[PDB]
Amino acid sequence: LTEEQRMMIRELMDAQMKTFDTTFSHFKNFRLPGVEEAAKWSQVRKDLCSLKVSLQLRGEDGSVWNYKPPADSGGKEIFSLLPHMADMSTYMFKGIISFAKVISYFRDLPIEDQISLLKGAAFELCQLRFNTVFNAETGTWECGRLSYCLEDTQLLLEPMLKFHYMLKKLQLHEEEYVLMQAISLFSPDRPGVLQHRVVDQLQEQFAITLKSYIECNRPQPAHRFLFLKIMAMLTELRSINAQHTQRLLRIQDIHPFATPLMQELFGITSLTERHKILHRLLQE
Amino acid sequence: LGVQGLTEEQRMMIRELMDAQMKTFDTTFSHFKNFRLPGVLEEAAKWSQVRKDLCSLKVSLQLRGEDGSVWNYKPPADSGGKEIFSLLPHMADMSTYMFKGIISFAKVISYFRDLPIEDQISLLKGAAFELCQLRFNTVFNAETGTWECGRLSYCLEDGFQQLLLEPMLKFHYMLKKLQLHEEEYVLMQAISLFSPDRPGVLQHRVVDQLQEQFAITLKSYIECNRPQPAHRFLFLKIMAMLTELRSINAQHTQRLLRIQDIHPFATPLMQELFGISLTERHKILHRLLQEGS
Ligand SMILES: C[C@H](Nc1cc(F)c(S(=O)(=O)Nc2cscn2)cc1Cl)c1cc(F)ccc1F
Ligand SMILES: C[C@H](Nc1cc(F)c(S(=O)(=O)Nc2cscn2)cc1Cl)c1cc(F)ccc1F
Repeated sequence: LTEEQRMMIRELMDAQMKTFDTTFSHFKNFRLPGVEEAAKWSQVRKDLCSLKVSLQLRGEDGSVWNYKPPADSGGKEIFSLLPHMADMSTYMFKGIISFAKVISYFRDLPIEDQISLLKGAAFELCQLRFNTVFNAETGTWECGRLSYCLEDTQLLLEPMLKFHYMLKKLQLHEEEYVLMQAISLFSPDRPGVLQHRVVDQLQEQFAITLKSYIECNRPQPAHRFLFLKIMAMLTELRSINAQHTQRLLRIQDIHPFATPLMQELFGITSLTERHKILHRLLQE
Repeated sequence: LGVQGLTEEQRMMIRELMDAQMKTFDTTFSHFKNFRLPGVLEEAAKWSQVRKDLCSLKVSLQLRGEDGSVWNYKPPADSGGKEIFSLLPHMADMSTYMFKGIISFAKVISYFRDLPIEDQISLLKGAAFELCQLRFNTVFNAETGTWECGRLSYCLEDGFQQLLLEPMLKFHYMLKKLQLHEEEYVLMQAISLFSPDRPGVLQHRVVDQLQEQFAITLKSYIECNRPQPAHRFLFLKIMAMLTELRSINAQHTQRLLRIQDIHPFATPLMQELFGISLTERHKILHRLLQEGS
């Protein structure tokens, strides 16, 4: 309700509008699939077997291209979709870097802390953004004309998939999603963060603003614990991020797939010296 | 009876055509590659006649990979624009691959090689489409309405009432219901190939003499391997199908020319085979006939 909190929300909403391509209209020129080490490979097959999707592409003319992924025989076939996913990820991360760049509170932080927080949060803000275009009924991320759909076997076992169903079930507003994004972004306990106390205070103010928004703009006591439900989802998302970073690195080690922007974000081969693309993107 | 009921020359004749079929028909489509696909993401009365045929023959396209995956292309509903032409480049590439197989098929048959070069062109110009349709029917699944071309599958769009009107589809459903042997398919290809009354045939009599012996051999073959009353009048049924196919060949050429006129899609070989000295204009055909094997 306070005017600072109103302008705080309006800044994030403005940011989200300027930087989230909801229709995926500008995502193009992306790749598609074609037409001791054993212990690493065993683990990498297990990693990919959880998060399998079919890919649907609706043409401007009314046509539909549908990709169904191969069953694991035990070879490079399991990596089929990695080049496409990397391009989609990279496209999404560029959106998140822009999102952070228009927040005044973020720009005021030293560039090393801006990098550290984006390293920490990029994945989480992608997943939060992907949740807004997720369809729980059909199990499908509707990315404009491009569309990722889960394969059968149940699915709820995989922490990342469980997260998407649970968050979507909360039926959050646009304002609540951007406030989740701000709380994730401004996390004081990410590695390499010098200004711990300032970021912690900013996080608190975003949390209070969300807590106050839910209190004021929703029925009570119906949504009595909704702020805490959101906080549980952020903690659970932070856990998934750690799990994800491990999985990606294991895969990368065997089968190099990551774009240069991803390599920097996940720590693949001074803080500004090691993250030159990210640094360049934050200056421009 | 078995093959003992055929003369030595007839056994030899069938043996040659079958050997030829085996050497020149890639039934799994392993060597068909580097083809176009539909891209990812008073005059007006002509457009009407083009649209009507292309509706009936509309197919979805499936692409299995050795890795295990499937790429599936469902084509667009008629919006009233260029979208109706999206599969033509592909279909033209598949056609050209099939035609190269038919040209190779003709080449290894002795009776064809001994003809003059101009007749070889004239007969292939006359029978290319026919022999392709005969080959396509051998991979046609009637239950699913799908031509199963190994890794490629072309599947008809959604049933039988609308589709059995269209002569080319009706042809495929009818010929499949006869349940022909390989030997009967290759002898149909011979009878179509050796047609004495194609345009530009100089050796009318020698081609006619050859045709008659292939028809005689087919009749004798049927009589030696078809004892049951399920296959009554099978020879005459087959010959009526070849007459029907030649009608569909005329109707097909006239579609192609109408489409090519408004939306150019044909490969240089298709231009030669459909006309878009005899040897000089038919440059690629002449080349392919000289290359042997
Ligand atoms: C919609 C969402 N897409 C998605 C999620 C990612 F984490 C990445 S990544 O961070 O770049 N890592 C990565 C790339 S190839 C293997 N790992 C990229 C994408 Cl496109 C998604 C979520 C899910 F639970 C199951 C399937 C999905 F497609
Ligand atoms: C399987 C077969 N495909 C096929 C048929 C053709 F006639 C030609 S063509 O002769 O080159 N001319 C042509 C090229 S683009 C339109 N016409 C090529 C192909 Cl690949 C088929 C048969 C059918 F009855 C209905 C649909 C079909 F796709």
